[PDB]
Amino acid sequence: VDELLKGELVPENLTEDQKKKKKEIMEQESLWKNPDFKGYNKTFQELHQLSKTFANNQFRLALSNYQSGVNTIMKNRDWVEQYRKEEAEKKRLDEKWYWQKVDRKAREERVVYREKMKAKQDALNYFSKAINHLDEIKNPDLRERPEFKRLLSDVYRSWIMAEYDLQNLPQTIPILELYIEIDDNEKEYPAHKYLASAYSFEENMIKKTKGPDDMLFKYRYKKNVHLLRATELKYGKDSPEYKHIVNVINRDEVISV
Amino acid sequence: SEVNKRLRLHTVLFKMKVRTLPHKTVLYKGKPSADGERCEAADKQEAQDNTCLHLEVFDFVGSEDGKSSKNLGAKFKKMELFFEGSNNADPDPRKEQPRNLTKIRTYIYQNNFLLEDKVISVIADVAPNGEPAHNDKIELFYQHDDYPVWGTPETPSEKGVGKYILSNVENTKSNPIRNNFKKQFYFKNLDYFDKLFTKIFDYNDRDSNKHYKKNVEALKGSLKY
Amino acid sequence: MIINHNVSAIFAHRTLKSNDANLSKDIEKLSSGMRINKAGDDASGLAVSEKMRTQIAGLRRAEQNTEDGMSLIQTAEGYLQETHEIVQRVRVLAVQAANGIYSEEDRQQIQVEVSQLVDEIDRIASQAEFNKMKLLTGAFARLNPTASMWFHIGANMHQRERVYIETMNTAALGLRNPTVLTFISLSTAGKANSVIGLCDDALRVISKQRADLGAYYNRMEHAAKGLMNAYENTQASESRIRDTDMAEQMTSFTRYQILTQAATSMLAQANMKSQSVMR
Repeated sequence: VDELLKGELVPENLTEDQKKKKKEIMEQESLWKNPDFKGYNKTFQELHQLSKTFANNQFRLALSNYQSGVNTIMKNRDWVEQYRKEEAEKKRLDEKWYWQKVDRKAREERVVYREKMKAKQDALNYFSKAINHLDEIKNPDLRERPEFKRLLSDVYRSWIMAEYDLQNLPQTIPILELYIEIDDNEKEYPAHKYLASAYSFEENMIKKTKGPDDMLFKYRYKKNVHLLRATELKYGKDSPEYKHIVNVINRDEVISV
Repeated sequence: SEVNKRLRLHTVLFKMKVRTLPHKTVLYKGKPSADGERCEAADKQEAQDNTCLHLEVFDFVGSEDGKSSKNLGAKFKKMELFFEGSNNADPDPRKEQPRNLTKIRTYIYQNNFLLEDKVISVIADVAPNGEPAHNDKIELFYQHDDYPVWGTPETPSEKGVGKYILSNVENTKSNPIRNNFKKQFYFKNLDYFDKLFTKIFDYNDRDSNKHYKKNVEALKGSLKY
Repeated sequence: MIINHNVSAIFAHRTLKSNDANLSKDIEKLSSGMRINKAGDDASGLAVSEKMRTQIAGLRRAEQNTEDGMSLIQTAEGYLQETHEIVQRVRVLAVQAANGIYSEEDRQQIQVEVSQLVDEIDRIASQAEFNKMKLLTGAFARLNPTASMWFHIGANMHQRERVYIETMNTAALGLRNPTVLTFISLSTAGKANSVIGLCDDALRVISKQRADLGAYYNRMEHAAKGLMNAYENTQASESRIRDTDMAEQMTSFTRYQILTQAATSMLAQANMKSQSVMR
């Protein structure tokens, strides 16, 4: 079942009394029709942020930004593949030594890396816009819909991957912790692997700057917990990988006999 | 016009698994709903029982001012195709002959949040193919701020208000409303959606070509050793 | 001879009454210095004179308005002078940081100054003011303004011109991401090299804004010179219609004063003439 097939958050169209109330509200609005009206007090107008129409518009804005970011990533991947093919297929009449081929390969790698970083930055901008658009849907019931959860999970995952590839590891921790609270996302081991790496980076940064011992212990414990969880989810409990990770964590952490 | 014939050539997409779509474009296959008003999305998008095509494109109020991110309002343009008779037993979408169009429904929506202005326009052609001139079976509906109610017929006493068939409009030299509508909107709208369907087909066939080329590259990669 | 009435005295008194009123009108023009003092002297001249007087006060005030506009333009251009030097300093620091002999620690020590420079750019953008109005924050931009700046540089209703000032903070200069708010870094040689280009783009944006303000200043200078020229010509036009000629008016005053003396002398003669036949 594709939750994004209709590209909408909630379908808006039953009680006879409700229909009568809607008709009377429409009749009242007809009398006071004034498109030039602007409310000095913003509260009553800001009540619109709890409606279905506002939520649908914001959902579609976020979907548009998310599609733009995914398009950036995929187009960059296609460009990299095509560029590698073209570089391999073109003639080199002045290339006769092995070190010249090594230099050419290094140049191609430099170009590819630069393009990849540029694409990641642009996609991250789009994903941040999508996150901001999704953050201002204030209806608790509409945030519980499957379509909202699917779009939020996709946007969070793409943002986390882009930000990790840009080497901003600590910034991904709050987003990952939000991500693993949606549906059964806690059962996906890649999230725990990302969390283990990010918490290891935080612990190393605390150690390098000689920061407080409390933060060092907290970061190390979080890293060990998420590493063990990622190991169990991918390889299973009481597996050789699980036993090895248990031994490593036991060595790493503080225990008392 | 003959574009109604062309709209029968988009029956190829019924058995074609659509994965690549244009930006802010929604497309799905389904069955007619109660009274045949709209298309209801089917759980399985590849079943032969599918008989309707739904194509939608949305935008945002204020995009011409560069203010789409301000959330000023919503708008979208969609139209739905309706066919009759079960689709063929074979599952291949590549070889598909045009089928008969039961009805063609077009839907224009716009809602300005700041101005509290909502406009909905609906066109329904219940006799698409069969006559080059079927004005008596073309329904036009205009609704502003949820008025008039949905499905309200037009009375000759109050002309221009409510759901009116196209034959109720005047087409004199003084006011060629029929001819102006047909020349300006309907032809361009049908052509735009036909070209969108063809573009979707082009992209989803380029997808398979790319898959074949990728397999060829993977196989060729083993010749280095 | 008739003694019941003195027709000669009546005529001499009628002549004296008329000339006395002419003397009073000459005193009004000499003491005030204006040719037209009351309605009835020159109604068309008074209406043209008072229309010109409104223009003269308007032109003088419009000249004052223009100089205040020049002050605002001059003030805004002064703030961008500090912003220009800071970006130049970042640009020289990026060339040094792009070299390969430095380590991560030396590049971090360069980034320590870069952070201060970025903060000072933001502070300049935030605190540049003229009469408590923020200038460089983006309020007076063209695309999405929150306000507009018009200078009323004429004496009449719609004689006003508009001035635009674009945003001049780190985000507007391309040195800070407008969506994530992370800014440029020099702590890596690769990053330092790409900062060099970013500083070049930032400098071009600052140079363009300064040229716009210099263009605004030059136009107001011409207008202020023209307004002064217009003021001189109008005041000369008003004086020629309204202001009395003292030398010419004194001649009229003397003539009427002597005429009063002659009429009084003859009136005393007309009163005595009646007594002749009483003998």
